[PDB]
Amino acid sequence: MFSASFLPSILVPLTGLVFPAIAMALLLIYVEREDPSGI
Amino acid sequence: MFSASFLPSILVPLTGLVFPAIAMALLLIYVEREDPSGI
Amino acid sequence: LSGQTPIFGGSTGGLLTKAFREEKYVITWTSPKEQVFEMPTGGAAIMRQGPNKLELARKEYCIALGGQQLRAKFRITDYKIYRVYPNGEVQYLHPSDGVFPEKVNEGRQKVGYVDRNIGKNPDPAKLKFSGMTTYNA
Amino acid sequence: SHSVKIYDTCIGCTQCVRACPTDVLEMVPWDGCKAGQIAASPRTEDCVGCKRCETACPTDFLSIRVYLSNAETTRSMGLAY
Amino acid sequence: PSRRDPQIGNLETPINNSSLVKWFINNLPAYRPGITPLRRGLEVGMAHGYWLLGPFAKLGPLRDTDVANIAGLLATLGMVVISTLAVSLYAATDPPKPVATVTVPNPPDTFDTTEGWNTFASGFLIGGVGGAVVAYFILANIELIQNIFK
Amino acid sequence: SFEKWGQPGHFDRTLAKGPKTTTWIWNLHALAHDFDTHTSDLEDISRKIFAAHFGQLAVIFLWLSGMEFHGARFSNYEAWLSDPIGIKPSAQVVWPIVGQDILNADVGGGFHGIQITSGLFQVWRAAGFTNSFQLYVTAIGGLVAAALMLFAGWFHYHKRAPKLEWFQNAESMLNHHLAGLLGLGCLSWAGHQIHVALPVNKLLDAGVAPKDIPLPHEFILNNSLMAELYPSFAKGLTPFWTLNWGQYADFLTFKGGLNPVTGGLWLTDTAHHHLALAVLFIVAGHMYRTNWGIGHSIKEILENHKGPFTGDGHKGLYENMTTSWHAQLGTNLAMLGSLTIIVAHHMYAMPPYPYLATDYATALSIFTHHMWIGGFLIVGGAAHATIFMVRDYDPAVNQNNVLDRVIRHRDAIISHLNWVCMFLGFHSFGLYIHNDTMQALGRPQDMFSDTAIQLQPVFAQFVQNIHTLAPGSTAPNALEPVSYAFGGGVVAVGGKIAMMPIALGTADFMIHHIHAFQIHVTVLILLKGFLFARNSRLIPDKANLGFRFPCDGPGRGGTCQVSGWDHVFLGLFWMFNTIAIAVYHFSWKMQSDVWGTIDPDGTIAHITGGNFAMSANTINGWLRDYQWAQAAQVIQSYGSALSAYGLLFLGAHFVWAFSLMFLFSGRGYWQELIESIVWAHNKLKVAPTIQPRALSIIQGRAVGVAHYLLGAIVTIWAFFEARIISVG
Amino acid sequence: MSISDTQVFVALVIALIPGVLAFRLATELYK
Ligand SMILES: CC1=C(/C=C/C(C)=C/C=C/C(C)=C/C=C/C=C(C)/C=C/C=C(C)/C=C/C2=C(C)CCCC2(C)C)C(C)(C)CCC1
Ligand SMILES: CC1=C(C/C=C(\C)CCC[C@H](C)CCC[C@H](C)CCCC(C)C)C(=O)c2ccccc2C1=O
Ligand code: SF4
Ligand code: SF4
Repeated sequence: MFSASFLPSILVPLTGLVFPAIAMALLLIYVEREDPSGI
Repeated sequence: MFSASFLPSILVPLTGLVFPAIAMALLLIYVEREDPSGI
Repeated sequence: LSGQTPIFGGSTGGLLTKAFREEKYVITWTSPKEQVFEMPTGGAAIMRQGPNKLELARKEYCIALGGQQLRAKFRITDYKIYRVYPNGEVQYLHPSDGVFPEKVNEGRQKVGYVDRNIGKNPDPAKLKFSGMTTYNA
Repeated sequence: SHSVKIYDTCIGCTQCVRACPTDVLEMVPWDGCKAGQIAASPRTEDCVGCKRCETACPTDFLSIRVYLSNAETTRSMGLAY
Repeated sequence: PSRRDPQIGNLETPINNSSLVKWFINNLPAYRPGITPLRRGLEVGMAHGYWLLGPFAKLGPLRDTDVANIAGLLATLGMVVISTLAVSLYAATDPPKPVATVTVPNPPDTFDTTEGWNTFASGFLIGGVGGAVVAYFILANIELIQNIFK
Repeated sequence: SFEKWGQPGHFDRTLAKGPKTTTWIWNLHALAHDFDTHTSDLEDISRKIFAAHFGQLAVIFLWLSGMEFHGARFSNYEAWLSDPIGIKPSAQVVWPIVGQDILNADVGGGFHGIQITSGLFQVWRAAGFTNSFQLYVTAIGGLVAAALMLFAGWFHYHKRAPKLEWFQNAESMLNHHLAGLLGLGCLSWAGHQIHVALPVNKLLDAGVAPKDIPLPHEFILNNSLMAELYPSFAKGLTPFWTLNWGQYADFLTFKGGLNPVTGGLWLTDTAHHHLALAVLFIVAGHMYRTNWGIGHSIKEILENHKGPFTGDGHKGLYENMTTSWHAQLGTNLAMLGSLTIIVAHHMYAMPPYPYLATDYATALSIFTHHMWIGGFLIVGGAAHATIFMVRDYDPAVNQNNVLDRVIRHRDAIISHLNWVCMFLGFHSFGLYIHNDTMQALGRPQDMFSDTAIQLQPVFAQFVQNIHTLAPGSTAPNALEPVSYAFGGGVVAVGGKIAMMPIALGTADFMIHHIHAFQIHVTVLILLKGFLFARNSRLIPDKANLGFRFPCDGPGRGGTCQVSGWDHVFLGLFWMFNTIAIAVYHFSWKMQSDVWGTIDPDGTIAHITGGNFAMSANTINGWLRDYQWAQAAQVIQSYGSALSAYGLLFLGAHFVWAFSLMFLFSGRGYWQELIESIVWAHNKLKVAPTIQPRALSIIQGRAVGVAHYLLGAIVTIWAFFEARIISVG
Repeated sequence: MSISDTQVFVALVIALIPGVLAFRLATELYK
């Protein structure tokens, strides 16, 4: 490769998969919140 | 070694560790006892 | 007990869990003037008008303020102190003499005494296998 | 808490009652000397052990003493916590 | 603007009353409602036994020997055992002032009771063992990524 | 007019009556200067301070002129002139009687005496001093100026004393001092330098007949020899009239490094340095507002800087800085202390005098002296800060200010502080003793140096690196790096090192970290006394009662040592530890891998042999590999002509133990023993009328700590003095 | 030529200044 380290090998999956996962999970539980508070 | 058996191999840990353990546990529960009985 | 407290932002020398579950002390007095002053838990504040509720965890701070601060500087001599139980019971611990005189009354509390010279004093040399001390005559 | 001890040498200047910050003294009526009111300890339970009082007693062999006991508590130990 | 009185020994600094932090702290298994003390113990054991084996796995005196994996496993096993012992005896002597100091706006839960503590310790034991074995499995095949070689 | 001295207690009304007991003596030496404890007036105070300052300056002039005079009539300077290498300077010739006759410090040329180490001749190798008669005149001038300004103090106190508004013009104060004092003195000294210093320095390259070299009068109006060198220095060509300065590239240059023909740096850089500083802080010191209706209203600047976290900013701070004095005292003391220790930490990499790195005796003496003074007085700065807190404050002018905002949340600060101290403390020392055990346990692979478990301070290495290649780009008009410990070539002269790059491996880590550790705990103690000065969580009468008092009775258990200066007691113990191990570290490294001898290949054969990479990792090694070398001669370093000075290191231990005696013991015991001796004396009719009374516990604590410090510092200076004599 | 750990550096300059600055500029408008 080049003078950088492994990083481009494994830093895509978490951004590709797990961060979307928590994003949509938090989002869904957000769109059902009680009243009148919400985070 | 000598004419004795394994004993000096493993008889220190229980005296070293577990007997102090029960000692201090029993002691602590003793120093909090109710009234007027205590063992 | 008045719904008012001197002007004071805040600090970290406040109360603990021992305070609102074992005891609180209370002190009140009459300050028709509002003057900046100090407090024993660190920091300064400025008093309020008329009734002035200062609630605290110990006793000696109220005594120090009443003696060294209030009447020694600002001449206010009608502060009352109380001891608040964990449930709400209050004890008029002081003034046990009303006017804070510390020496005047027509009759006072009379129980016990010792008016005895010390050269002649009971000793463990004599008092043996008892539970008392030199407080005999 | 601790124990307090009174004697006869109280001249009655009453510098101790103005020194103790713990409200454990009062001048009860006496007759013997010109004092007519001798100091005593009605409220021992708030004793602190500072014994600033006898340092304020001017009498030769200062008239008050404090026998420093052993039955201490949160009050006698004086903790804000 | 203190919690209830500006003269109390507490401050409204934007680190102990920030909305982000309060949401992040409330939903932790120590406080998030709608669960049993059992699950609390299970999850805490899972987490801790899942991370508390590396700190001596390749760090122990057997660091570079060809066995140290199961060595660290046994070590953390004994560790979680004695931790459960400690918390259990604490429960055994627990009930002076049977409370916990409350600063979260609400009380945490009815988790504050002796037998509750005992059940919590049991679940802790189970989850800790579980986290231990699962971490040992993740770490077992050194080639876990070499087969992927990504 | 002499009817007035022998009336003691003239300043106090209480102790003026009579000496009842011995106590009356003690306080006599205790309240002779705090005249803030005499009245409420201030003009008198200020006048006293002025006169005292004048007296201190007078003794300054006296001692410096006398030291000169000794340097003129009893010092082998003018013989050491022609050779500063093969001769070791000396002074204070020994008086030939019984006891001091073998102590003739003969330093070649038959000159006996005492081989001194203070490097004044080094100044006298830069000032270009030929004959001792001019020096005689110099001492005469110093002493007459001393007497002159002393007379001036007498006059300005007894005849014409200044008024009160004369105090608080800090604006004109800063302007006058900053500009006139510093800039004019510095530029005058630079003018002296260029006219005389570098000329004779030139003339000290090859034996150019020093006394035969002309005198300054031969250069005041004689520009011919001044036109020999520096063609632009004909007169000056005076191109400053033409704004052109390119001609002056002769003397006013920028080299920045070691000059291997002087034992120090290139003096031209120092001259241009002084010029630049002079004009720079001249135009600086021209800042503040004064009598021409132009300038900063400085009491409004601090009003402006406030904000959300600030509260109300720096409002209301000048009443503190002018109405009270102890404040100024404390802050200036702290700043001076810090400045002094950086000076110490500074002048062993950039020697600013001739023959400094080549002279391996004066260096660490100067270093350690200044370093000790630094701490020894910054603690006093903190003490005066505390005394301000107890003496001067205000509940009114201190509402919510950046000052008050900490005294309200002190507990969090100090708790987190304690946290940090504990962390660093064992994180360092327990790690150390862990490695100790491992080495003693046949487990050497568990050590922590390069040959074992790793840790490397990359930050220092990278900063030193980015310092190495500085010139050219960051410093285009610059020739060599600023020093040679960061990077460059190993600069030297003879078989004797001047400066080589210093290596930071593994052992640096824990050393610097325990430095930080002790500094943290020191701050902890001092700041703790600072905040908890007026009111504690148990004692709400501290400021209501004082700051110098022993205790408050056996209430709450014990309460002894609850004042503040006992806090500074503990603090001074700790700073003793700090500076002691600091000087240990410095001396050992700069004798282990910086200093030694040299071969024709530049081969630096250091004194010890790089012992840190070998033993400065375990405790038992630290005693072995340091004090074995630091004493193995002092045992036998006596017993001949230039050895007879049996040093009082053998003697200091006694004062140390006698010290610790005072600490551990109460006083009532001594009082009763005193009463028994009094009984006996009274039986034999010799009872002293003035009834002796034992020391007060604070007095005893003070004398104990004093003797402790004295013994320790005497011991250590004896140590490394003899150690350098074994190599210098 | 090309670069080194200095790229971990330029990564480090992010996630404090731009990261939480943008975080605040987002959460200002009351989700
Ligand atoms: C550190 C130290 C030291 C030292 C010190 C010093 C070194 C100082 C310096 C000082 C200086 C160095 C000073 C100087 C000064 C100067 C000045 C200040 C000047 C001024 C000037 C002027 C003022 C001018 C005038 C004029 C003239 C002359 C002519 C005409 C014009 C006119 C008028 C302008 C000692 C050892 C002691 C001690 C220890 C420490
Ligand atoms: C010894 C001692 C005394 C006794 C010391 C007293 C009573 C001082 C008496 C005055 C001294 C003895 C005069 C000093 C005499 C000169 C020092 C001259 C003698 C020569 C010597 C230098 C050899 C105390 O009173 C005391 C109090 C509190 C804590 C510790 C101690 C303590 O350690
Ligand atoms: S004990 Fe002292 S203060 Fe109290 S009445 Fe007697 S003399 Fe007065
Ligand atoms: S210590 Fe002395 S002053 Fe304090 S309460 Fe007891 S008797 Fe009174």
